[PDB]
Order: sequence, then C-alpha cells, then structure tokens
Amino acid sequence: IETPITANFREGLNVLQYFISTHGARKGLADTALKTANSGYLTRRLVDVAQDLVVTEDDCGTHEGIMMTPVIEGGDVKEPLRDRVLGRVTAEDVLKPGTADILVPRNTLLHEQWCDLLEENSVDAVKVRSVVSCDTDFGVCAHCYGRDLARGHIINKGEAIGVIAAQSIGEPGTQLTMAAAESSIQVKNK
Amino acid sequence: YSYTEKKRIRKDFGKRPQVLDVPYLLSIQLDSFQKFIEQDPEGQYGLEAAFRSVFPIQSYSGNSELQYVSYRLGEPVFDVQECQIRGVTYSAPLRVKLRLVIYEREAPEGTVKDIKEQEVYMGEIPLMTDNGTFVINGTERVIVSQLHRSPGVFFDSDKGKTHSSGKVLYNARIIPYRGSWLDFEFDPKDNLFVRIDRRRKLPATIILRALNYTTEQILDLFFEKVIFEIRDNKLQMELVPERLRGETASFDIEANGKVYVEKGRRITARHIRQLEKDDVKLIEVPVEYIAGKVVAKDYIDESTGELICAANMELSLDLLAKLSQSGHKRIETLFTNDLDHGPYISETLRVDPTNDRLSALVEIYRMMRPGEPPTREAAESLFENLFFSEDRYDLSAVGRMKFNRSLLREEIEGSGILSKDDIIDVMKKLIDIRNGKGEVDDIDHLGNRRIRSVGEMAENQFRVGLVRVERAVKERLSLGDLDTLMPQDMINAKPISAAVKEFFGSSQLSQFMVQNNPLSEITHKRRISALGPGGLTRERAGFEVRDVHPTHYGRVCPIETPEGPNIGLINSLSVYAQTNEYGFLETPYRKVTDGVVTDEIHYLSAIEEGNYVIAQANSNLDEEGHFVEDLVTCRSKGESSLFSRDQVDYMDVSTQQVVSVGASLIPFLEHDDANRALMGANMQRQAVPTLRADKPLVGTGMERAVAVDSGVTAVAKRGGVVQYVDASRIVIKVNEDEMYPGEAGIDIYNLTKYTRSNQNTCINQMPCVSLGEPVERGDVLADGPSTDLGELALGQNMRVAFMPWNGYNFEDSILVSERVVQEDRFTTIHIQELACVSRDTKLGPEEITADIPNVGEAALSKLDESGIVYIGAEVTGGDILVGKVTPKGETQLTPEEKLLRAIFGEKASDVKDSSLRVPNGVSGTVIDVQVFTRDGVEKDKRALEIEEMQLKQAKKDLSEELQILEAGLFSRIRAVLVAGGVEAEKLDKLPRDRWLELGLTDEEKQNQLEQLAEQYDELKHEFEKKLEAKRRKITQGDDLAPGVLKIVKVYLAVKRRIQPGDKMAGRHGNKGVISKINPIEDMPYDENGTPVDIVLNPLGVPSRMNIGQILETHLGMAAKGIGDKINAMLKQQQEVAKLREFIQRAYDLGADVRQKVDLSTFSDEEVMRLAENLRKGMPIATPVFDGAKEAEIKELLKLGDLPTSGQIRLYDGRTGEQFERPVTVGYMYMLKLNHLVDDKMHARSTGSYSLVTQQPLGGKAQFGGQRFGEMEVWALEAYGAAYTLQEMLTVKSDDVNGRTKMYKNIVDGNHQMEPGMPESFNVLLKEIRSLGINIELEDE
Amino acid sequence: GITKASLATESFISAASFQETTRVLTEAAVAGKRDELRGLKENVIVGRLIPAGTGYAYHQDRMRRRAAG
Amino acid sequence: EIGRTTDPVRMYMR
Amino acid sequence: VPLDGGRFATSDLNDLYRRVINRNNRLKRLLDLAAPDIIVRNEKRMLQEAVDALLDNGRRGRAITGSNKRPLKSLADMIKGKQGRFRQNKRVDYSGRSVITVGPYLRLHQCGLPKKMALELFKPFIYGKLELRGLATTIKAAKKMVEREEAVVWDILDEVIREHPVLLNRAPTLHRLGIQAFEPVLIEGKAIQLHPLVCAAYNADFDGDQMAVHVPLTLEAQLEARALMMSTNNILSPANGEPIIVPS
Amino acid sequence: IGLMKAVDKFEYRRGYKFSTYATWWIRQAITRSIADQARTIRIPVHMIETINKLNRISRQMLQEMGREPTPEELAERMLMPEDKIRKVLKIAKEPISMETPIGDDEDSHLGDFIEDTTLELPLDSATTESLRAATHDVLAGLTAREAKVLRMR
Ligand SMILES: [Mg+2]
Ligand SMILES: [Zn+2]
Repeated sequence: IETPITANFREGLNVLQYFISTHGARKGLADTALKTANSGYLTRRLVDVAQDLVVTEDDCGTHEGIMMTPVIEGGDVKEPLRDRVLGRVTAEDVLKPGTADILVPRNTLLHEQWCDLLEENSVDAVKVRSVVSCDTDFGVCAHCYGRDLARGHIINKGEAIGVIAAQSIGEPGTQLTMAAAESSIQVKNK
Repeated sequence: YSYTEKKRIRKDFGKRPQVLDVPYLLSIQLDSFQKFIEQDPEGQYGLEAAFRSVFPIQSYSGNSELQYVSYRLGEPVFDVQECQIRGVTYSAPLRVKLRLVIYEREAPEGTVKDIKEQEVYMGEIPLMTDNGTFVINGTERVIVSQLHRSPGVFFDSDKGKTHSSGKVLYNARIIPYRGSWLDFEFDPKDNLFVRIDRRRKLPATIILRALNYTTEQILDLFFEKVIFEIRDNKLQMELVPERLRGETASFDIEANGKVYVEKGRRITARHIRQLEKDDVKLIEVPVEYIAGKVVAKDYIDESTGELICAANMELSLDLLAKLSQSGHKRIETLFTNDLDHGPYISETLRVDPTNDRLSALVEIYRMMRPGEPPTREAAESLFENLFFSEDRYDLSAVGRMKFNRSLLREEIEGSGILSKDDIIDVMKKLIDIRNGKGEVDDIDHLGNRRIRSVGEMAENQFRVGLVRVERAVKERLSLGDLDTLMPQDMINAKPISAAVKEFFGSSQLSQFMVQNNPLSEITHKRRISALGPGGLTRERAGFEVRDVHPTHYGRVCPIETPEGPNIGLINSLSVYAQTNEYGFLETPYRKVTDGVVTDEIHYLSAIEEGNYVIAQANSNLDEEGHFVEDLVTCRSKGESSLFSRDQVDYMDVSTQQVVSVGASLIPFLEHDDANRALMGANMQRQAVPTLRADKPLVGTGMERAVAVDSGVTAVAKRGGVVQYVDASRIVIKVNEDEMYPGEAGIDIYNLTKYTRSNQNTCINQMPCVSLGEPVERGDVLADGPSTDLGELALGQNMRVAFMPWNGYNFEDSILVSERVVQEDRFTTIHIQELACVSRDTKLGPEEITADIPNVGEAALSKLDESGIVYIGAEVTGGDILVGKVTPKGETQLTPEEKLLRAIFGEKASDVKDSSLRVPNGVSGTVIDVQVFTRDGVEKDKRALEIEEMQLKQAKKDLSEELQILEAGLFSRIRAVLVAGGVEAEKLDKLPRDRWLELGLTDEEKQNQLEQLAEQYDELKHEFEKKLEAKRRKITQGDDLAPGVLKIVKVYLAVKRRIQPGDKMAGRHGNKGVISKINPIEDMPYDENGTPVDIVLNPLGVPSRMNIGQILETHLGMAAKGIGDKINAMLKQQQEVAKLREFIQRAYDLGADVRQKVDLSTFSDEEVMRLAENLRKGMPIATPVFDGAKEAEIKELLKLGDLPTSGQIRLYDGRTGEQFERPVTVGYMYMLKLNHLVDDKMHARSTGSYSLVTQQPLGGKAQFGGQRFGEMEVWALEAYGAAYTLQEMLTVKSDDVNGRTKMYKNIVDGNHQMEPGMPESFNVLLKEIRSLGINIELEDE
Repeated sequence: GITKASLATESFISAASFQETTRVLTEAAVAGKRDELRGLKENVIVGRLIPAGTGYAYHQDRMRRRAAG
Repeated sequence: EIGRTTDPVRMYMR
Repeated sequence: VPLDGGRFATSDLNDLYRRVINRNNRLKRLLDLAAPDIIVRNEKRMLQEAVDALLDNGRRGRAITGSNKRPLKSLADMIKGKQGRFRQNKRVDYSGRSVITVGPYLRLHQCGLPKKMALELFKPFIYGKLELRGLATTIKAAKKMVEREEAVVWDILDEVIREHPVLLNRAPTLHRLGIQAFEPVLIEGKAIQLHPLVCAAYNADFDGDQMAVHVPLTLEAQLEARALMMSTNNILSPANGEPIIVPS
Repeated sequence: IGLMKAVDKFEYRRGYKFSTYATWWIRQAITRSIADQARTIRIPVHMIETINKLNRISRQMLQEMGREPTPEELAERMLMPEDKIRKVLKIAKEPISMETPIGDDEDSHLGDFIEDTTLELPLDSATTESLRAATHDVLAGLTAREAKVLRMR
C-alpha cells in the first residue's frame, strides 16, 4: 500500500489503520494452519522411501568419494569448509599444498582437531566418502556414512539411519513459508 | 437519572458523541422468523407464500380442484420449561383449510360440488422461544445464519494458470435459486461453448439453433452489416466514416472526391474528421479486397433456384463471378474488425454440426441423458422443462434483481424463469468482456453474498416437503375414485412433518447452543456461517474466501473467527449491521449535507457504499457539524485518501462500528496486535461464570447491552414499586398510569433457581432489589450467571504483578497466591446428571428393588427402602444411587468353583446386580430426583412421594397467585370506590366477597364491579379448570421409548475449587496454566504488607505485541487507588459533604469528556449509597477506539496519591530484601476458562476392548489408551529401541492370548512376555481372501 | 521421484501400506510375489523385532540358521 | 448409439 | 451386535451380501422357469453389478445405501488409505494424559506423575506386592485394598516406582527427540510436571498442552528406556551437532 | 416372474382384457417380494400385514384425533389384546449402520465405540488361574482315599 501505518503500539491505531493491519494477521493464520497439513505429507513420504536403509556393515572398501568445496556467495561465503566436512572420513589423504606433506592420513574421522590441523594449513577442498557412492548391498557401511549422532562416536553398526534422516528434513518446513542495482563488480578482497 | 444509573455510575472517558444507539442485538434471529409464521394476505415470503407456490393442485386431467383457503397455528400443548423437563420438543400444531371442488365430468365447468374440508392437520412446526433459541428435545438449539452466493450472472475470468500461455479465458454462469445451471465460456480458439450443470462441452450456437433461430438470424443479432453495390464500376463499397476505426487500409484511398490516405498507411481521427466534413458515405475499393469477408445473409441463384451462398461462407472469387452475373445486387458482409469486433460467434457457427432446430435438441438430449436413443416429443419435453418450465426453474424474487442490474436493464420485477431475451443478453455481455469494454466480477465482494436467516431456510425445507404430498394427492385424485372422499384422505402428515423436523434435528447448521455465559450464547446466534447445505466445504475452499475483503468494513467482524481448519468461514456479524429486503448486509451512515453533518441516518448496501466519499468517525466537529479541517480522511472506491472538507458525502456513525460484539469488550483493543487480540474474542465465550462475579474494573461501556439483550436477566416489564422480594419470586406492584384499563392489578416475575445448562454449569438468578425500590421500564430485577447489577462480569479481577519468580512462571504459566483460594473467588459450580433406565428384557423385566445381591450396609446407607437415593445425601465416588437388579439364568459354573460353593453353601444368584453407581472421582450433594414411568406399571412409594410434593406445589402457587393477585384487585377498587357510596371504614364491614349486589355510580368504579365478577365466577369456574389441566398432566403416565419400563434421573451439584492445572486467561489472549498455589506470605508484599495475588511473566509482552494488558494494568490501578481513598474517607464517617467533594473531582477529571454526571443526586441517602458501592473501586470505562490517552491515565493516578510511573518497589516474601529496579503492580481482570484439569486427565491400565479389532477404546467407564499413531513409531525406530516397539503393539494392545499372560506374569514379578501375532493382522488376511486374492505365509 | 520409488520396491507390503493400494495388490497378485520381510515397515505390521536397533542383534542369528544348522 | 451408458435401467429401456 | 435399547448396529457388508445372495438366488430360478432371454440376459447383467459392488463399490453407479443417503462401504474400501494402514502403520493400554506444568525444582532426568495416575497405570505391579508381602491373602482381596485407597498402598506404590522409567510423549511428534523417558516422582495434583530445559525439545508452551505417558512394561523395555531413550542421553539433536538443552 | 405366471394361467374366454388380469399377478409379486427381502432381520409375511395396519390406522386416528394417537386408543380402534400392540411396536425398527459418522463428522464412526462383552476381565481370568492353587493345595492337604473321590465327585 502507498501509505504505511504510521503509529506504533504505544499510541493507538485508528480504525482505518487497524482494518489494514487486520489482513496481514489473517494470511498469517491461513498458512500456519496449512503449512502443517502440507509439511505433514512431505515427511510421510521421505520416511517411506528411506524406510529400509540401515547401517549393515563396518567398512565397504570403496575408493570413490566426493569433494566438499565451501559454498561461495558472490563475494561472501554461505558456509565455511570446516563446518561442512566435520565428522566424515577422507577418501584420499590430502597432504599440505606442498607436495607430500600429508597432515590428515588416509581415511580418518575429522573430529574437532583434525579440522583445525587442516585449518592451520590452507587446503581448499577434501575428498570425503559419501553414502551416495558406497558399495554395500542392502544398506550402507559405517565409514561411508560418517560420524554424526546424538552421541559423538562413529555411527554404531545396526543404527537405523534411514528414518532419522527423513525426520530431520521434514522437521523444519513448519517455519518454511517462503541491493537490486547490480552495477559494479566490487569485491572487498585483493 | 436512571434508577440503575444512580446505584453505580461508571466513569466514562471518550470524546466523540453517540448519535446512534446499539440496536437490539438479536434482530438477526427474532425477526426473520416472525416473517415465517404470521398471517400475510399478500405475496411476500412466509408460509402463506409456500402454499401458493403449490396450491391449488389441479388434478391430472380429471379437473377436480383442491385449493388453499387459509391456515392457523394452534397453541402448543406444553409450555417451555415443561418441554425441557419432560424431554420433548416445543411445537405448535398446524392447521390448513382445503376445499375440494369436483367439476362436472362432461357438463359445463360450473360450480358442481365441493366440501370445505374442516382443517386437514398437516404437521407441527417448532416455535422459537422468547430469546431466539429453539427447544428441540429438551435441549435449546440454535440455527446459525448462512452466507451463500446470490443467484444471478457472474462473469469471471480465471486467468494465468490455464493453457500455460496467458490466454485469459472468460466465462459466464447462471445460478438460479432452484434448478439447473448454465455456463458459457471460451476456449483457447475463441469459440464460444455452452454447458449445463457439469456435462460435456458444446458449441454455443447449438442452444441458439434450438430456440428456433436460423443461421441468418443468429448472425443478425450479433454483427453489423457492410452493404455492397455493383453499379458496373469496380465494386464501390459503401462506408460510414467511423467504420475505419484503427483500420490499416491498403487500397487507393478515395471518398467523395479527395484521396485521404496513402495506400499502406494507418488512419487517424483527423482522417476521420475529413469524413464528416465531406459527408463520406460511399467509396471505391478494388475487386480482390472482397476475398476476406463472409456473406451476411442468404443469396441464392434467383436465376435458377440453387443456393449460391449460405450465411457464414467466406467469399470465393468465383462466387463473385457467380455473383457478378447472378441477378443479385444487394450484397452484404459482416462488420468484423479484429481489434474490438471479433467474429467469435462466426467460428462456432462452423464447428456446430447440427443446423436445424429439431436436430439440435437431439444433440442436447444426446448429451444430457446419454445412452438412451432420442425421440421427438421427448426432446422437446426435456428442453422446455429444463429452463422455461415454471416449476423446475425459479430464479428468485432476488435473482431477477441481480440479473436485471448486471445487464444494466431497467426494472427489478420479472418472471422467475428465463426467456429467449436473457440467454442472448448474457452472450453479448459475455462477448463484450472479451473485446475489452467490460469488467469481470470477483466472487468475494460482499455485494454478491446474501444471508439466509432461519425463516428462509425452514420454508425451503418445508415447501420441498409440501411437494412431496403433491406427489400423492394427484395419483389419488386421478387414479383413485372421486365419488365420496374428502380432503382428509389425501393429505398425510408423516412426510410433510418429516421434511422439517429432520431440519432442526440434524444439520450442519442446527447446532447445540454454547451456553456457559451471557456472552457465549448471544454471540452464537449472530454467527454468519459460510458452510452448510448448498455452500462451501472446509477442505475445498482455499485462501480465496478465507480472507478479509475491503467490503467487510462495517458488516462483518475482521478480528473474530476460530483458528482451526475453518479460520474465515465463521465470521461473526458486526454490531450495527442489518440486512436488506433481499439479504445483502448494510450499515448506518450519517448523511453529510453541503457543509453540516446531519443526523438522518441511511443504510448503505455493499454496492452503493463504493460510490460516495465517506469520512471517518474520528473527525472533529465544531458543535455545528462543520469539519475543523479543510481536508479529511475518507474511503471512496475501496481505498483511502484525503479529500476536500466539502467533498464528502457521508460520515460513519461511531468508532465501534467495525468490530463484533465479542471483540467490542476488549478494553484498549487499539493497542493490540491483530493476532493476540484475536485470541481475545475466543476466550470470553469460554469463561465459566464463577460463584458470584462483580464487575470489570476497566470496562468498555458496551456491557449493559449484552446482559439485557440476552435473556439471562429478569428485566422489569412495567415500572412501579417492588412489593415482595424473595430468592425465588419478585412481585412488582404496577404503577398508576401504566396500568391496563379494566381489571389490571399487579405483575409478578418468577426466578429460576439452580438448573443445569448445556455444559453442566449452573444457571441461577438472584434478586438485586429490596422492598420499596421504584422500578422502571427496562430496569433490572434479577442477575443471572455472571451479571452484576446489569453489567456483565465474566470473571474476577485480582492484583497482578509482572516479574519472573523463581521459574514458577517459566513459560506463559501463572502463579497464584493462596488468598485467592481461601476467599473462594474462582470456585465455580457444576451440575451433572445421571440416568438409570430399567428396560423390559426378554428374560423377565428388571426391577428397581433396594435389595442387592452380596452388598453390605456401608453402601445401602444413603438409598431408602424404595431404591432411589435421598435428596441431599453427600455421595462420593463409587456409592450407589439407584438399586437395580436384572434377571440372569444360564449359570453353568466352572468345576473348581462348583466345589467352592458346596463347601460353604453360597446360594447362587438368581438376579445380577447392574445398579447405577456414581462415576469415579466426583462428590456432590444429590440436589434433585425425577422418576418417569410407563403408563401401566404401578408407582412405588418413592414415585408417589415425589409426585405429591409437586402436586401440592402445582396447586399452591396456581391458586395462591389469586391470594396475592386478589390483594391488588381490591386495593385498586378500594382506592376508587370510596366515593359513589361511603365505604371506607364500612368497606371492611361490607364483605369484599359480598359486593355483587351493591357497587358505585356509573363509572369505572362500577365498571370494575362486574369486571371483577364475570371472570370472578370464571375465577372460580375458568380458573378452577386451570387446576385440573395442571393436575391432569401430573398423575398420568409418560410417553417413553418402546420397551423402556421406567426411567430415573439424578443430579449432583459438585463444586470444584481451583488448583494446579486449571487454565486461567485474561482478555488480551494471554493464557496460562496455574503453576502453583503459594502460601499467604511467600508472595511479594509491597510497602504495606498487601501481597500480590498473581505473578505473571514479563517475557510475554515483547514478542506478542499485546500492550493492552500493560495499560489495563495501570488504569486498573488508578481505579483502585480511588477505592482505597474513599473506603477510608467513608470509614471515619467524615460527612456527606466531603464525599460529594471528592466523588465529584473523580468524575470531571478528563480532557473534554462527555459525562457531566453530578450535582443532582439526592442529598445524603443517595451519595452515601453511591459512595457505598464504590468502596471496592470506581469502575472506569474505555470505548474501543475512543480510548483513554496515556495523559488521561497519569492524571488519574496523581489524584489517588499513587506513583505516576505505575511501578512500586516490592519486597521479597521469603528473604525480606527488596527487588531492585521496581516492579509493576496493577489490577488485571482474570477470566477462568473451562478447560479444567479434572476433566482432562484419564488413565487406563486394563479395560474394554473393541469389537471387530480387539484393541482398546473408551465406552466402559474407562476410556481408550492413548493413540500410538504412525508418527510415534518413527520415533522408536530412530533410536534403536525395538523391544519397546514390539510390546507396544503386540502385548499392550492387540494380541489376544499374548496379553492375558503379560498380566499374569506381571502380578507374579516375572517381567517377560511371549508376543504372538496381533489380531489386527489376522483380520487383514480374511479381508484379502474375501476378494479373489490368496494371501498366505511360507514355512521356515 | 519419492512417490514412484516407494512403489517399485521389492516388497509388496511396504508399497501397499502407504501408496495407492488398489493397484499394488492387483499387480502383485498376478505375478505371485514373495515378500521376504527384510525391511522395517513390512516388519512392524506382522509384529516382530524390527531389524534395526536392539532387534538387529537377534537377526544376526536368524539368518545364521537357515541354510545351515 | 451406445453413448457410454452404464446403469442397466438405461440399458433395460434401450 | 445388538445395541442397548432394541436397535442393532450392523456392518455395511450384510447390506451387500444380502444383495448378491438374493439376485443370485433368483437367477437360479429363471433357469428353471425358463424365461425368455430378455430377462435372464438382464439378470446376469444385474448380478454382475452386485458382485462388483462388493469388491470395490464406486467404480460404477455408486450403489448408495438403502434407508440412508451415504454410499455403502465395500471390502476394498476397508484396506484403502485413511492415511495410515488398517493394521498398524494402534491404540495402547497403560497410558494417560494431563495438562503439563512447570516444576522447576526437578533434576534433569525426572518428571512429576500425580498420585491419582500412577496408582492406575502401575496397578498390576501393585497387585504383586500386596500378595507378595502377605498383606493380601488373594488377588480378589487386593483389588479391594487399592479401591479403598488404604494408607498401606501409598507406601507400596512408591517402591514399585523406584527406578521404573515412563515415556512422556507429546502429540504432533515431529522428530525423535519428541519421545523421551523420565524417572517419575510422585506429586499431588493432576498436572504432569516437567523440567523446563526439556520443554523446548517437545516444543511445549505451558498454556494447556497435554502429554500422554506410556509405561515400558517388560524387563528389556525398561532398559531401552534407560540406555537409549533416557532424557540425559539426548543433549545433541540428531539433525546437527548443536545442543538441544540450551537454557531457553 | 409375476407376469410370467399370469400369461401362464391366462384365460381369454371370460372376455376381460389382458391388462385387467395381469395387473393382479404382477402387483401380487412385488408386494410378496418386499415382505421377503426388504429387511435385514426378516419379519414374517403374516406380520407385515399387521404392521401395515398399525400405520394405516394410527394415521387415520391422526386427523380425527388431531393431537396424536396413544398406545391404548389403537387397542380400542383396532382389536388387539392391548399388549400385541405393545409387541408389534418393538419390531419394525431397522438396524443403524455401523459406519454412521457420529457428531462433528470427525475421523470417527459408530463402530469405534461399541465394545465387546464375550471377553473376560484379565483379573477375572487371574483368579480362576489362582483358584487352582488352593483347590490343588487345600484339597491336597487331605487324605488319600478321601480326596480322590472328592476330586472325582
Ligand atoms: Mg502450546
Ligand atoms: Zn562403503
């Protein structure tokens, strides 16, 4: 609207400023009353395709992983490389940038120190083992999945990672409801 | 001046005057049922227009008429409260007159013979109680209104989504009140398409060719012609100048001499201007240009006789060659310019295969009733019955008005059924939308949604039933013989009375009354539901009609709905709103003259208010009506702006015009976010009425109009003087002038002591006046449930403080002092009821004997020898209320126990014990007992002792009413008959009974003698029969269900205190469950020991923006600083000179306020009584948007000696040190919702089990277990937990013999289970094998 | 997608349970499937130990018997 | 002439 | 089943089986009375519409119920989705529910449980003690000592609840932290108290929200409620390493 | 099946047209089938004549009497023994379908509230299991020849 409601909630809002505000608190309730019926069917399907998946081994053996490069938001970062690769195995042991300066060995859990020991160096990516590329039949091995848990250990054999990974995606969404010049390519860095 | 005003005058802020008074709040209901049952000698809605919609029923070619004369509603058999105790509806038998004239079979149509059938009885129509609430089965129900689309024509677009390439595809529609639909529309190729209700599509001309229109006449109503001439010179085409609108000409421009344009250049208006100057009427064009047209009508081979070109056949250059010689010269084409005049109807002329009338009905028939083969006299029958047959189609009285208006036609009366002149207009007006020059209509606009009250729904559900009798009267008047029958062998009252009684009984609308307040019943009658029969659906409608249009301003509340699945489909009606003659809502507006604001008030509809310019209620006037601002705020076309002082037409009435009746009592509503002030309106219809409420310390002035409009109060009906008060009766000696002409006397109001409402709360009334008060018209005599002196007190108001206290108010929860449990201010009363029926089994009947097998006297102590319990015996959980035993044989007792009997001699049971024991966890005095008996079984002694005690009361008051009403019959003729004969000191010696001989001179004094005589003999003759009829319906039996032998109904007045778990809540949507009940001295005491009584949390105000509470907490503290400044000034009994000096400085006290209260009340005996009701606190008031500005508050605290900031320093209660940074302390007004705790806490260890699938449920005094639903098994597979999961759905729920071991392992201390397979999977193998499928299991 | 990957599963109970059911019995009943119960949602219906968690231990022993001793 | 009719009463009369 | 009062409550299959056995029973007759092939040929066409209104009623004219105006419910409309399976994926014994409140004096691993509830879930355990300690001769004479609420059971009930974890669980259970065990402590009242730190895992305001309380029954099932599910093991939400017991 | 019998025993010599004879055998059947396959709990054919009289006569006493008919004036108007009219009234009511959605149209039906009584209380089955303790112990504290016959009797 062209004119904004120009008085706070310490002085009153006359009638026409209140009939205007009354709308936005009605689109607010016809969504929270609907984002539940709509995100209650998105997690009912994720936990019915990912139902039968279970850590059913101890180590697959495959030498094929992915690379975890930090996300780059134009001139900013959406996530540091460290907090993307914490708690994971390492496919090929990244040495230092110098040749043959291996700081993190062949596959080892990247816990709260091996990150910083690879934080002191200046690596720009690591090749980590990801569950989309394991080699086990009917399940996934333990090292391929990784580290996480409510606990801190590696993921114990037998743990049902199928269903605790479809509720973590459908648990948000209840709050998932939805400088314009672009002239100069100006970066703060050099 | 009002005699209730001077008992307690509520101090009133607010600056704007009030020009219009809040109307009678229940006119929505009590008025649109008066239309229904009331003699109307004309054609308006009502029953008299339901019969005329059917009668007279002309016979099926026999011509033996049956015509309607008049009806008449008998009186009910039972009064209201007799219809709530006895348990049967409150109706009134109907009565119709029907004449049956039998025309002569052969002779002239003369008055042959007939019989005036004496009042064929045809059903019972329920009647509305005085308040506006029906009584269906001893349970007051309520019929909400309904908000549905009005019958008319609604051109709509549905842009964007369809076809994925833009292509706005407009369409029309024709919704009648009764009958099929009709739905034009476009396709993505601009071919009109017709439709019926939802059947397959059709080319739109296929209905025009059925109205007996040819391809020429079709193309004559829709286009304009372009005449062509061939004067043996190069085909000069005629032309008007305007025909060249936006043309891209491509020929040698020539007209009337001058070449105007260049070949290949667009035209101009100045090109057009070179045509009216020149008088251009004929031009010249080449011969190839005519290959882009279509023939305008028929041109046949007049030379020969073979059709050369039929209409809609674009030109072929040989046809010109066939035309250049054919002896034809009056050529014509079609004016069709692709910008504004498209040939939309041309193309559908081609796709239409059928091209004659008889072969289009056969296409309509072929798709309206597929499968069956067509006919001729059937297809003609189907069509002219679909739309133009006055019985199966009826637009409306209103549908025509919305139809003539939308086509910009003239009048508003018209035939209820369509015609040929209306299907054409809608096609044109639909087309004109396509060509740009017309706008569509959005469905949400409240000028397109009428309102059906009760009197319009019962009728439609009645005349639908009336036709169902017309089905049979014909076949009995045609097939049956006509010799000597009467009009009482045809009419049958089972179907006519079933088509209505099922309406009030079961419906989406006819719902129970939410009756736990004077405000939750008065806002349930004004609901405006959009659901129901012939309306929306909570799963279909989206955010299109779940939103607030800019037309709701003043007709529907924006801030009061539920919050569940139907937010926005409930829409409680507004405060000043009304309905039209047709249904569309409306609202007052002060007519604004040239300069001055008048007061002649108009009611604007929804499609008129969008024209004028309307000011706002808050705009100052200089005591003559002139705005003091040259520019004001207005809303003109649905928007907001500024305008000139003399540019406005209307100004709104007041400031509380936008809001409902619910959200109009929130004080400081204008300081609340619309969310947490929307949980305010839904937490006053739940506030239970406490023991004896007091008043809102900070009200909003709109309370007396809610405790009088609802019937809870016993409002006085004629002014006078109270003559006898009592806790169950008030006797108002009427005044002189308001007394009837002859034989008037006095009046009397009865009260209604402790009686059960619909939620099991109590509803009892109390007198509030003493002996000698001058009552007046509209005064109040009796409170109700939560009213005080007329005001509407919903709850109690208690000293509150905002601070976090040791985490006992962590979340929204609340603490509570123990001085609020001792004083018993939140203690409410509940009245249950229990019923023990003794059926008539097929093994012998049950008994109500007071002997019960193997029961000890610890339980048979209360109940007397007759079996029923006493009256007043305090029972608890598990006691017996009605001894009842049932006959049982077929023992077949086990072998082991059959030794256990022989060892001791336990005489086996002939009769099984199935008495009625009180439900667990309850305790309350048994306040009332009633016994119903089938007429034909003797009454035991308790059934008589009950009956007599109401037989001595039924005649006591019925005849003692004379003993008090004779008291005034003489006092009016004793203060009159003193003249005309000196009988004042001999008036007692001449016996008042023996005044029939003598009398007085020929005046009313003598006219009162036989006045009190002829009905005095009737007072002995007529009135005495008022005892037999009363004493007739007492002794007789009852009308019970089939089989039932005798019922019993017992009450229990349990009185539940407050406790942890209960759910208090304020007005501003701040709930909270009571977290703890402190001692008296752990509560933070201020500088004078007064402990606070609640401790709310201050982390509720920053996020939820309700800053109402923090302002109602200060102004609720100034208004209680006075109550302690007067309670001291009055406790030393200073004078009635010091009070009138203070109490008058507490009433002026404002900034340009409109109260002017004092200087006229009595000398001392009325100030010492006004100042004796203010000792608890002087009730402030605050209108909704004319509030009390902050300065007006602080100037009230400073008068009370309180600290202006509103924050004191509290000392801790336990240690003794002082909270630094002082705390707030005020007086909030706390409700107590009825989500009590001891109606929410169940628990179950073993109980019933369902029938088909053996899981648990709640039906056996032990509700089901919880729902371990699908969502809660994914939270036991996330953990590894797989033994908890296996027992939670094998042993604990569903297995059959695997859980009667887990109960015997448990009682021995061996926790271990043998699972077995559930019984809800063995039913899934029997339910699959019962198809063809063959499910089994392997073996390994 | 996720609404057509939970149809092409190997079982016919982990599909008939949640998806359209009229079409997952008509098609399995024609081909004579044999659902071997190696899942979770197919293994809580019958009412026994789900094969992941505390119940995964005892399944180490069940498959270690058939085709053996 | 078999215009996709289903219910037998359409087919009985037919 | 016969209702209370005279009426019966039939399932909606006895309205459909009667319609096949009647039509089939007539078609057995027309082949003996030897009617023309315009009727019997209309019989089979009419039977076959009633065997296919039994399997999956609705793929036809929708043979709505008699004596009522709602469609009958055939066999294949009994397995079809209510959004959850006909069988299990179930109600449950040993449960309850009440209004939660605060109780900020509790340790992290214990919730309140009112006397009036715990005396009703743990009934079959209490019967064990009263017949083990000799305080009741037989089980029928222990059922009358718990109904009297004799002052002895209030000291036996508190030893059945020594280390017996219960399972509080809130209604719309989004993630696995929405079910957590607790060690009860008997309070007096009717509100299930609950430690304030945990109330941000259930997402529970204290303004009327209720909470069921189950009971792990067997001996392997009150260790899974003490090793895997206890409330002092979940101080790290599974969706990410960030804590879940932040003081709120 | 009615009309197929009318033409079976049709006889034209008596002159009456076919329609005025096939209208009896036809309507004879549809009122003999309705009394045979219209109810779930079938009531005989000799009784539907008596039920249909109670409504043809409680409907004729409804206009005349105006108010409504009692349970006894039918005994006067008809000629029943004053109780058969009370047994003919507890018959004709049909069965409520076990899927009728109860109030508010929630996710519930009637078949979720009717519990079953064939089962036994597991305390009622934990005593009979306990009773065999006593009568196997108390009766074991007897003599030999005097307890066998006590167990065989
Ligand atoms: Mg909550
Ligand atoms: Zn692997």
